[PDB]
Amino acid sequence: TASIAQARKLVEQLKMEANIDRIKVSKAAADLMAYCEAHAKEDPLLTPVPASENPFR
Amino acid sequence: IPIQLTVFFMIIYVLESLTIIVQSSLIVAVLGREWLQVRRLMPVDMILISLGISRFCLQWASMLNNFCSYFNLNYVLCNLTITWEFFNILTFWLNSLLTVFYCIKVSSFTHHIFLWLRWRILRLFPWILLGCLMITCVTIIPSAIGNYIQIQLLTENFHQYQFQAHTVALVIPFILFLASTIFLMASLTKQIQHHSTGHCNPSMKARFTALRSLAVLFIVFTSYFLTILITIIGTLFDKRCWLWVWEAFVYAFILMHSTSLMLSSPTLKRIL
Amino acid sequence: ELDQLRQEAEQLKNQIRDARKACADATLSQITNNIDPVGRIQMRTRRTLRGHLAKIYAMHWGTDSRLLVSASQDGKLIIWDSYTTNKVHAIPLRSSWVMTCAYAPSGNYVACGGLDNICSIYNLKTREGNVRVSRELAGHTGYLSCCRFLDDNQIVTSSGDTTCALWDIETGQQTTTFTGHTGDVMSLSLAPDTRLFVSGACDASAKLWDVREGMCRQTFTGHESDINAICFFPNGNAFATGSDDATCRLFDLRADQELMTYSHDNIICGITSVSFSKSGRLLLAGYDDFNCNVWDALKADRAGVLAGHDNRVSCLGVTDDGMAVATGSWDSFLKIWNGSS
Amino acid sequence: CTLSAEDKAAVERSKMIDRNLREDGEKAAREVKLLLLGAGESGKSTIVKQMKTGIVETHFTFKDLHFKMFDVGGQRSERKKWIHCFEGVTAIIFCVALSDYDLVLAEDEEMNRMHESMKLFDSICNNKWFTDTSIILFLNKKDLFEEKIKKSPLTICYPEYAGSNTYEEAAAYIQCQFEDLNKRKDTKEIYTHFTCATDTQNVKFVFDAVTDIIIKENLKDCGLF
Amino acid sequence: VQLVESGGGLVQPGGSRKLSCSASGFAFSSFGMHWVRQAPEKGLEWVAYISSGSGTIYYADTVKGRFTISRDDPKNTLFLQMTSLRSEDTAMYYCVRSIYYYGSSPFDFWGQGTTLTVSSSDIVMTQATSSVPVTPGESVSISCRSSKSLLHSNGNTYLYWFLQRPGQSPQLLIYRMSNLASGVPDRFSGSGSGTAFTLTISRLEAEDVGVYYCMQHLEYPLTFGAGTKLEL
Ligand SMILES: OCc1ccccc1O[C@@H]1O[C@H](CO)[C@@H](O)[C@H](O)[C@H]1O
Repeated sequence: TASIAQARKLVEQLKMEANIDRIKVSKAAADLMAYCEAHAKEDPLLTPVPASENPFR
Repeated sequence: IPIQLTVFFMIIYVLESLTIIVQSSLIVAVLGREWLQVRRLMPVDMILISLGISRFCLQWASMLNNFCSYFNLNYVLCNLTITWEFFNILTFWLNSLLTVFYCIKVSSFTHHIFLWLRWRILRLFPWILLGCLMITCVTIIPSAIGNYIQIQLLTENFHQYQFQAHTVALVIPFILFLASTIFLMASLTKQIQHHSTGHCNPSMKARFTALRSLAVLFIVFTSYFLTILITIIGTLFDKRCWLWVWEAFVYAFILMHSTSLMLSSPTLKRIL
Repeated sequence: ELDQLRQEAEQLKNQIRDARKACADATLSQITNNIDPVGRIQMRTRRTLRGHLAKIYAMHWGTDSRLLVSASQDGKLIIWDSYTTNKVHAIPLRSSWVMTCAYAPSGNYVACGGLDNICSIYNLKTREGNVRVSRELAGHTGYLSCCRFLDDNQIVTSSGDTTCALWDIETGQQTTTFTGHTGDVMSLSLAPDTRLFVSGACDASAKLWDVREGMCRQTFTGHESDINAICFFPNGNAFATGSDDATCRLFDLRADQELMTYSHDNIICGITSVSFSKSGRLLLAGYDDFNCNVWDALKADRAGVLAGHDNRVSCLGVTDDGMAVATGSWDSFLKIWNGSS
Repeated sequence: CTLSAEDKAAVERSKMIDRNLREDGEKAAREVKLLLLGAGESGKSTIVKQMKTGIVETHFTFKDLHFKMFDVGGQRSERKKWIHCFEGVTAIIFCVALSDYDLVLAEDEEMNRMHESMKLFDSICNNKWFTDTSIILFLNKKDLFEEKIKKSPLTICYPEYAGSNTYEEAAAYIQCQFEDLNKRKDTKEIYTHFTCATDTQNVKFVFDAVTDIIIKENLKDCGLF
Repeated sequence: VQLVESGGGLVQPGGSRKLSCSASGFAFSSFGMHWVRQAPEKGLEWVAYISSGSGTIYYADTVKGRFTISRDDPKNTLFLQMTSLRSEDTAMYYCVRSIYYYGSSPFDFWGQGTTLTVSSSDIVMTQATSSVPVTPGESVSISCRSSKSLLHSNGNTYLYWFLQRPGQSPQLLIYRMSNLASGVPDRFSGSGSGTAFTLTISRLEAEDVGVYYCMQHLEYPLTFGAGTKLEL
């Protein structure tokens, strides 16, 4: 029953994976882009920083 | 001596010169790029770049001596025989150091002092280059006083003293190189004679290419040494008449050496 | 009874795939076709923290963005002062083979693990001046790939045992064993929420796992090849995965569909580490091309390269304030990169 | 300057730490690293005994050469992913369970032990990292191969096997078969020496092989290659 | 952890001696070490410092040349040879350990100390009060005044605070005048305006009685303040 057993756990995991209320991709993508631009100004990796303020320079 | 042979051999020598210049300039550019990339390179690569700048100095000295001794245009400061002699001694010492590096790195010596010295040599290798430069300066110092004296006489005896100074100064590094190359060839051959059992597909092949590279290096640089020794003597030859043919001969040797060390540059093959 | 379970399971896979297709009302490419691209982003090697005499695999950043833990095969975990290149500590690992390193948020402890199937937790702040291995916690039957701290008492370790475990440091036993990945996990990025974490398995898939309850909430089927790196988007609602399939896929949790894929035609070589900047607009990832092609999370076009290593970029970390990125490569040279102005 | 007593002593500590690292490298560089690979069916766990779970270290020295062998069979991962840790070794010592041609895998008996070993040597002799990292084959169980060779031929696993079933011939045939996976015969080498339980010359062969490889890399870095 | 020293006792004037400092319970070889001088009823004074491995050896100008300080690392001992003593040196020498990396706490552990009796430019650290009446539960702040600003361009100001329990070795309270030590109650704190500094105490139980001392550490002529004696 080992194959039947592992099938049972896989089926249970999939059944759990069935019962979540997903959200259309547009809304979550808009949330991600809003978060991207919200901290865009305070992100030295993307936007420049003063040379003095740079702790590495 | 015809004019046609003169211009033909001069053209041969200028093509040799431009090939030398472009080869060492390529090594300079690629090595500068590698430095700006990592600034961490194995000792032989910087031996190669130091030898490239040495080739620059020697070749530029040979250009200036050649045109100012054939055309004789403003023979006041173009007699930079001191510069060529000093940098020939420097390149001789660099090549002896190259063979010393070959002898220490390749050989399977496992003596504790030998191993510690080998590492500290790897770490202090730029300072070893600086020490070689200091040896070159100290060795040209007798040559420097000899040329100062021969200028004072201008403005046998001291000429023979300068002869002996230059001779010994550039024969010592050649003796070092010859000893190192002889030992390396002996080690390669003696391990070849019993490495047949331990498989041979690239093992014997790479040992054979190492022996071949050592053979070409020894032939080219040793023959360059005999060439410069003959021109040290000078009297038996005639630098006046057979000038361009001699310069083409010498720097065909230097061309061969530069291209051999270009093909034997691990940075270039890795980068290319 | 295997056949009926397999058939019904296929039925639920078809249903969830139909849901995946239905939720995708508009792809992210359409949304980001109108955004302003950042442009050519160039960062120079501010410091090459040389001194690590062997192959560097893992690096991590302290929570002040000043202390670095770099782990290599010389049996060494070096703690570097990033602003001054000074070596704060030199921990002598017990097993020279290492895959992962971590820095406790409080800075008191460092995690270190590898092919030894153990994770060594070293206590930096001791009354004696040496760093002692506070806890050698073991139990995984398989090599460790990533270690991440939670609260200096629980540590999340991903193992080749097709598992990820939540270890209690004080007790020294695994509280929860997240299981369900078909292949081994080579990636782990704890969420900022410290309640969930994503495992990048070599089953060509990624999975969310909440740390308390224990079961996977979302599974993501992605790359054809195996996933080798992971990071968490700062908002905690998304994550990004890279693989030998040279594709960087950003997923978001509320929409299980692969939100975006960054990959160019000329890219073939695999990915080893993937991280994020603070704004989430960059996905600096270390490829096999001996460089760190950065990708925009949204417009899906390359924005810059961080070449300068002569081998694999093994570990790509980012500062907690988003001030610098570290590119610990197999070149034996940790490198700090900070954008100019 | 702009360096206080605190920072100055910090730099002194950094220098002391770097000195300790280089002193550790003093001992580290003198030891060469070998990876013991091969199917865990047999052969892998006997040459370690002949050299005198977690990653098993094997520190053994021969004539000033300190080898660190790494036994990995306890890693328990079918797909080979930790292999990039060992990229940088100088000898992949592969053990071939040569005598097991009459034996198949206990799980999925339709799969043969020899074919599994061939797939392993094809994956590791042509791996994307183990390109020039030379490989030493020890075709283990040569005594059992000699005993069993007249009883069972190689036709069971080898559809193309032909010739005589004598020990000296069949051993060479299988040796050539295993070396046939060498895509390139110039960057790396597949050394070969059939071993038995009582073979006390294996350490000699591994030392000679690693000596050849070290001389090889020394020649390459010197540019004479 | 223990740092018991030796030597001391009576010395005839113009004589010599050799202090031995025994170190146990910590990695000595990674710990720099200083000496501190305590005159019989005066305040502390810095004597000499040796880094790990004896790379840098610093002395006080009042003792330069006459003294020599060394560390026997394998035996974890600190030796101090006393050449040509004088009336200025009858004191109570203490043996302090210090470590130096980012986030370290120098002058963390102080030894018991040994006293010696002999028969018959730098930053100024001034504690004007030197005597404050206190009652338990009260919050008291002590100000130490520096000749110059103790703040470096690296963002740290290098002021240390120590508590000398009556008849006890000094105990670290705060290092960099902002980082509480290890094993110290949270009531202690410190804050200062670059050149004048205040160590604040929320409550003062009997454990907190003693003499408080302030210390500069930017330049190697380390100078102790006069401190403040605690009166109940
Ligand atoms: O002329 C005097 C001399 C003595 C010993 C060694 C070199 C010398 O001269 C050198 O000879 C070279 C021959 O190719 C020329 O190329 C150099 O320019 C010249 O300086």
